[PDB]
Amino acid sequence: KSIRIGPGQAFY
Amino acid sequence: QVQLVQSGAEVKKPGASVKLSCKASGNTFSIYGISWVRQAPGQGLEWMGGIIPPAGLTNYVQRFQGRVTITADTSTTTVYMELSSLTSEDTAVYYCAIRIGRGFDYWGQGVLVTVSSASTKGPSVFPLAPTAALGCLVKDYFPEPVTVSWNSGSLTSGVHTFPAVLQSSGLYSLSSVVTVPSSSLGTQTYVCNVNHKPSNTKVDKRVEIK
Amino acid sequence: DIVMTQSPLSLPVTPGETASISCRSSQSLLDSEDGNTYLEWYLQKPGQSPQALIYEASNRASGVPDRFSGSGSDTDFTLKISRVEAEDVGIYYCMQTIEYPFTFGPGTKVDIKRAVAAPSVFIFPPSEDQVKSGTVSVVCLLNNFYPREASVKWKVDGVLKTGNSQESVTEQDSKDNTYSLSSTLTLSNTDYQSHNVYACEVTHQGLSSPVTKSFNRGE
Repeated sequence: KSIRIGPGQAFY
Repeated sequence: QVQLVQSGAEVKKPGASVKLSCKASGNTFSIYGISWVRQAPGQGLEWMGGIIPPAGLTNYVQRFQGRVTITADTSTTTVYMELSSLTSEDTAVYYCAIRIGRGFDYWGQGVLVTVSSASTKGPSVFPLAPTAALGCLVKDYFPEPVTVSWNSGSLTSGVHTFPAVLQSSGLYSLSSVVTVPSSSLGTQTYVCNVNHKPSNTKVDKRVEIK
Repeated sequence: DIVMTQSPLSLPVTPGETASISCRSSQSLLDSEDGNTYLEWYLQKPGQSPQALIYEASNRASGVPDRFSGSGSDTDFTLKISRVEAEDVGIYYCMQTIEYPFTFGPGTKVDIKRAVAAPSVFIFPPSEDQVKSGTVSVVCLLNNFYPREASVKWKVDGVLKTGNSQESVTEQDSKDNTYSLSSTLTLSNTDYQSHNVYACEVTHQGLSSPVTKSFNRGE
């Protein structure tokens, strides 16, 4: 499950 | 899961800088971001900026004209916010909050930063003399906060202590009031106990019918 | 840059009924690539830090009971609270995270709706000890009233005095769901001694006509 911290800042 | 613990209250003169900290503990996340959010007395929430330490990324708000710098110490798992060129308008409670894939899931307890040219000053305490009402006026102190109790804390029913107001003089003022059975006046004594820790003040004042 | 608005400003709810508050964004909060809508809701109880309620428009944060729900389009959002209880009193904020800078709505205040209750009004003259200081305060207390809206006018020898008073109001008290309010008039002592009758006039929905409490200086 990928992790979205902010706008344009999503991580595997 | 996570607990965020913030540094203690700060009092600064205009033009000075202040550095706040936010230490994270509890569970560990490989990816997270920490933001700072401020709230001026009686006002709404304002996002100030954030950092994503694992990625080396930061985001700031233009309005603050580069006066905010956010840094992280990986070793101590602590995040800092430094705010420069302070003015009276930066007086506020500052929160840190963490994002780990949802929203701001966890928040710090807040830290009051007071920016003023005023000097530390203990309050004057005046009786407000008279169901009957009576109270104490706690006036001309700096900075926040004061504490007020009645009859050494044994009188709590019917007590209201108002939030302080900032006077145009730069000093704070508040009243604490209590309502009591009219027949009990003169059969009972009423004393307000005022503490102002920043000025090492402790004052008791008896409140009587004149 | 994205402007967030909320409605209403204040929302009284009777115990066990449903609160519905709205939020509007000036732009779509839909991320059409990952398919989520980045709208969050937060509660700040009186004197506490904000706490998470909703994320991605309709998902509940951990520990949030199912009587809180989020819904909406991509621009117009609704937070629904069923079975409202005293612990739900506070300010609710929406916040967008589709774009930097993150922006908050102005907050909607929820309180517990009870029957209208008129204030008990009290006026206090300055103490002899304050008179010696050269500056005096006259305090008007409005005690235990509902709803929060109330107005205070100061009169000196019957004439309206504006410009030198400040007010302060309590949060809603959980014991009787009421508010209290103080109004403080600050004067030089030389001014204070130059007049005689000091009065505060109180207007509130619970009062059929404005109530005035007064004293005569020295009496």
